[PDB]
Amino acid sequence: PLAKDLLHPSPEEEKRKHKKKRLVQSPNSYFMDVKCPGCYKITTVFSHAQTVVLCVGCSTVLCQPTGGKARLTEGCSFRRKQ
Amino acid sequence: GRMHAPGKGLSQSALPYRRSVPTWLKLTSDDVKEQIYKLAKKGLTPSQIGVILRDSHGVAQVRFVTGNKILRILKSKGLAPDLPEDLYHLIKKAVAVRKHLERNRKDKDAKFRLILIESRIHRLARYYKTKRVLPPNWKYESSTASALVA
Amino acid sequence: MQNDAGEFVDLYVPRKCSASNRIIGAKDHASIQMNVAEVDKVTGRFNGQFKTYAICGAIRRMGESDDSILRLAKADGIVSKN
Amino acid sequence: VRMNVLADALKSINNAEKRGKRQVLIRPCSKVIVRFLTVMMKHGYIGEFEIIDDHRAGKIVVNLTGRLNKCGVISPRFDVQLKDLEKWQNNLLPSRQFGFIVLTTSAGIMDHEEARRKHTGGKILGFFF
Amino acid sequence: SAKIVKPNGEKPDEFESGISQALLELEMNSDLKAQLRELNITAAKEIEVGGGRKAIIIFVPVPQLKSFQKIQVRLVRELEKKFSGKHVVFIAQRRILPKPTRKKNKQKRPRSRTLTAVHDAILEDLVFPSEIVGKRIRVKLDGSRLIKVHLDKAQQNNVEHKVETFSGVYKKLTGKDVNFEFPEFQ
Repeated sequence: PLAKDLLHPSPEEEKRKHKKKRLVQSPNSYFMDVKCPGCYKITTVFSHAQTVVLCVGCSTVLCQPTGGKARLTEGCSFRRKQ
Repeated sequence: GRMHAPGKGLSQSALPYRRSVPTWLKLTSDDVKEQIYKLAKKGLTPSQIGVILRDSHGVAQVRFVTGNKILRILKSKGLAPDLPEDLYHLIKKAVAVRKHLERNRKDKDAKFRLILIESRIHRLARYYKTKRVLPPNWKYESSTASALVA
Repeated sequence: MQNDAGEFVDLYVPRKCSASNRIIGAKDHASIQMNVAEVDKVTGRFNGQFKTYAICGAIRRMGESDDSILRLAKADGIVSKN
Repeated sequence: VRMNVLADALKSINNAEKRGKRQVLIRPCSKVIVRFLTVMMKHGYIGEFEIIDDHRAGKIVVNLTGRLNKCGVISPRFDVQLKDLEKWQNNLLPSRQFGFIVLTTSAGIMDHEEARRKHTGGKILGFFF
Repeated sequence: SAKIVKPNGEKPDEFESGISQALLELEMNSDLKAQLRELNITAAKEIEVGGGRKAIIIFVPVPQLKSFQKIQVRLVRELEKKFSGKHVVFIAQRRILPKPTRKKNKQKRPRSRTLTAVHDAILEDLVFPSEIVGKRIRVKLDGSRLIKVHLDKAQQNNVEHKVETFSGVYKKLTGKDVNFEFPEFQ
């Protein structure tokens, strides 16, 4: 592999590296919209969340913090934004 | 690598390229400042201000929204703490090891770690006394350290 | 080798590898020079001429002459063009 | 604990040209190492290089041409006077016909042949041949 | 054509005979009211790109550049309607301060207003509605460097033809040539 064009990598090779060590670094996180079942309030909870996020009015539990990426509590409506 | 352990861990946050606020955060610099002004008065510290408005408000970084740091808008009208936050937690952690080490004299593992914790205080205490955060006559005394923690 | 008088004072000029640009020595007996007979367009047969490419033995022993001689077939219009 | 970044940059180029590679990646960039590379690109040892501008310290990808023998560094930035320069030449150049000790003068990062066209002794920064 | 929308720090007034009038006139765009009454521009240049393809530029006061961002596409469409054959951009007057040296009590030059941070800040408001997702400054084997700017392709659909007039205005204002690319999403 003497001639890997290491300034224009494929996005397949770019995806499956670390979030450091890339040609230009970028995070694996995102922000996600969560419809809790029973309200208008879309919450804008972070993907790798760390706190127990609660809803404003329908104040049941929304997500659970775990190892890397937050286990959502209820099977609830959901979309990745931006 | 890791200072007082033989670790070479590569695990730290990785900010994106685009510094601008995304097109969905309809939340101005005025509102995120006054939210921080509220919940810093609820016993919080700037390392745990930005974690909850990342997780429950979508603010990826305050310095991309207000153009300012969280400890810096706290100090901007005086309601930042006296000790720095990273100095506070090492002094609190040193008190807990030293209270452990009284009842357990034969715990030589805790005796070894206590001089490594106490060194990281004084290596970081000498930093803030040259950046004029701390008074020059500030000294870490273990006998009065239990009053620096609440 | 072009003295100040402007003359060739040199026994010969050595070849150099078309992969790694380094000199093939006088007794590097793993260095190949091989021909690729190109074909004319309309009838697809051997037209008489060819192209030569020299691969030095140090880059041939390392195991990427096939990566090499494809890549300098890539630059020279023989391969696929995709 | 990267005490010198010119030393690390030039070591990585030197490992890859003897490996046979056509491109390197120089992970921290500085203006001392882009003016180092635009002394050997102009003399013709490397080719097109891109600076990959990021918001922390940038990266550099260099196209290795193959004409490079060794691109070492003198890591204590010794000071060289123009009386002292000729004995730095015959210690760490292979010949007098080719190769350059590149050294930082008050008027810019130069050659040794360019530096004595002017009269501007400096600090020896590295060498390449 | 009036002393309202164009003030200066200084006197001179050449080539604003309709240019300040052009945004004095217009009626019922979105945010008609908070633009025509209190905001203002500083200067204007008429420079050339390509062949006979001029591009009038707006020099902007810095504190209300942020107040020009949310109206910019709905002022380009009216100003290129009126000034047809012509492109419209918004650049701040950012005022380089010189690097001190060996050669009274000047407190230190803020790095927000140094030449490197200005000549970068001139980019992302020149290419305003499509931001910058990368930069690949490349030197062309001859000492001459070249800035390759990657735009977003989240807002490609207003910038397809402006890339040669962006490069022309950025070469006159700064002194260094560029080119733009539209790379795939990551």
